[PDB]
Amino acid sequence: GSHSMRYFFTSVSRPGRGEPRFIAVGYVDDTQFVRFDSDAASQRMEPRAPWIEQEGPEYWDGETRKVKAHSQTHRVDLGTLRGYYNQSEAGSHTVQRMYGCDVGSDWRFLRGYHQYAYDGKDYIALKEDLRSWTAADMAAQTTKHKWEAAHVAEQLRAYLEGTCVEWLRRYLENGKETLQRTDAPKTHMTHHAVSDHEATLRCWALSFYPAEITLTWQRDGEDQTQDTELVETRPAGDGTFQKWAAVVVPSGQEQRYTCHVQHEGLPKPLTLRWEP
Amino acid sequence: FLPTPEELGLLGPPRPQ
Amino acid sequence: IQRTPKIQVYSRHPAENGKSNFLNCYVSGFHPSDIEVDLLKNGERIEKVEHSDLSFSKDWSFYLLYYTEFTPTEKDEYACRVNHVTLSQPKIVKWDRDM
Ligand SMILES: [Mg+2]
Repeated sequence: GSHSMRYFFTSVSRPGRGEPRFIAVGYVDDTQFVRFDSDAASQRMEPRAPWIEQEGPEYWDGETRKVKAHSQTHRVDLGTLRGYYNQSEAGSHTVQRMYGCDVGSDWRFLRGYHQYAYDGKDYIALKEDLRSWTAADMAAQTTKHKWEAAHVAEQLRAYLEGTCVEWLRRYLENGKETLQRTDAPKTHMTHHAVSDHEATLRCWALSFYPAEITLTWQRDGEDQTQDTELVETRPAGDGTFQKWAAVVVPSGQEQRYTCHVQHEGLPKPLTLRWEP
Repeated sequence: FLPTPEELGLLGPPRPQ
Repeated sequence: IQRTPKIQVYSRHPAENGKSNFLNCYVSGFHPSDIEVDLLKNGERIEKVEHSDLSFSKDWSFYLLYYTEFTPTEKDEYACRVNHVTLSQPKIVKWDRDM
């Protein structure tokens, strides 16, 4: 998809110390825009991006009302699922639910998705046609039958194809400065001698947005798949991302090595070399 | 913009609204 | 059922001694969600460290960003200490400005 709106729900039981905790986070692409924490003092859906702050009190009262109802649902589901799996009231368990919609380059509906997990395992998922379900086991099959009889997929599909993409289009326009931006990576290479025989060459990509990026190392233009240390893309904390890739090279052979950076903000893939 | 609980599907037993 | 956290300790901007920056500890790929994360200055817990709202990846594994403002120097040591049910002992990852 070109753009996406996604919500992530987590409910965790803590039998020893009170009621379950529920966390909800909303994203547009790689940018978080809303949060709700059942443990927090506000008891309100809270803004986490400046462009969503423009929304009026009716929006915030509506999101607060809905998120409090989802909080209740997912905290209670823990007890329901514990019973479905014959589990004791002693242990801590997890409920996770993710869903959202993607739009194409034209900002028109492309896909919808919805998945539910219990204790980090798939439980039930909406299929890509937004009309049928996939149940993981015996217990999930009974949820599936219940949702089939109640025509849940019809309501979910109407939300994913309608409401979800209409509000995504609204956010993309209102938050265009933040959301429609491309921050090409700021790239550099560092050299760190390991010994008198070898040196580490580290190819950096900083301050980029969106998170999607490809860093590859080559020796004489041959991909160094096996010998590259590639770190997971990580958040900088300011709404941008970071990534690096490193290779250990024989001292004096640095010139044979090249790093290539591919990113949306780069008109062409970029070649980096060690410049002594 | 969030879906309502009935749009997502209620896994468990009915609870007072 | 159980997934061990991946840990990355780094700064928001390339470090320059005496210049204000942000110290980050990114924990990801873990399950269950309960985790203990501390940013350390000379082996001591930094207070008022902030963290991101709990979220998760396609495979259901959780991720969190812990961060605080810092001013790196030549001699001060920074680190991130993580404890999770999958670890027999807390894991300390030292901050290296080159990573
Ligand atoms: Mg609900």
